[PDB]
Amino acid sequence: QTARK
Amino acid sequence: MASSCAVQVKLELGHRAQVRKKPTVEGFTHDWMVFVRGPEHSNIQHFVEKVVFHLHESFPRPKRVCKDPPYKVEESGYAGFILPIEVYFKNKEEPRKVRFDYDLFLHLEGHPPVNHLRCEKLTFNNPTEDFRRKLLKA
Repeated sequence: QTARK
Repeated sequence: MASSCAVQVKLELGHRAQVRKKPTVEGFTHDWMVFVRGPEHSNIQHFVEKVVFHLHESFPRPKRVCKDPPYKVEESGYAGFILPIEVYFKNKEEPRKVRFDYDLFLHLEGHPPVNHLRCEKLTFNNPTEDFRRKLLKA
């Protein structure tokens, strides 16, 4: 998964 | 009365997310789409007033309201996030709405696109005659 925010 | 009713409604929440061939001019890396629908092309508008998608505050105007199907939002972005979704019913009693916290996740480049589906069962015990009529047309 990509980074999150 | 001698009788009681329990009505069950199925919802499908889901999203697709794809790494763009070429980032947007802002550098956004992914295109995604999130949705709420009924299973197998069933009509949920009979009982749904609106679907509110609460996007991350980094998005301009993050409160996205869909009053008619399809109940969805298409966007470009760079990070995954929790997306609270409120489904409002054509009901005069409680519950007036239901909330799901939807995980809008993205996959890195070099991995297949995201195609996620989340099934939700709602149960309404002894709805009003009027709401029952709407629910049972769907």
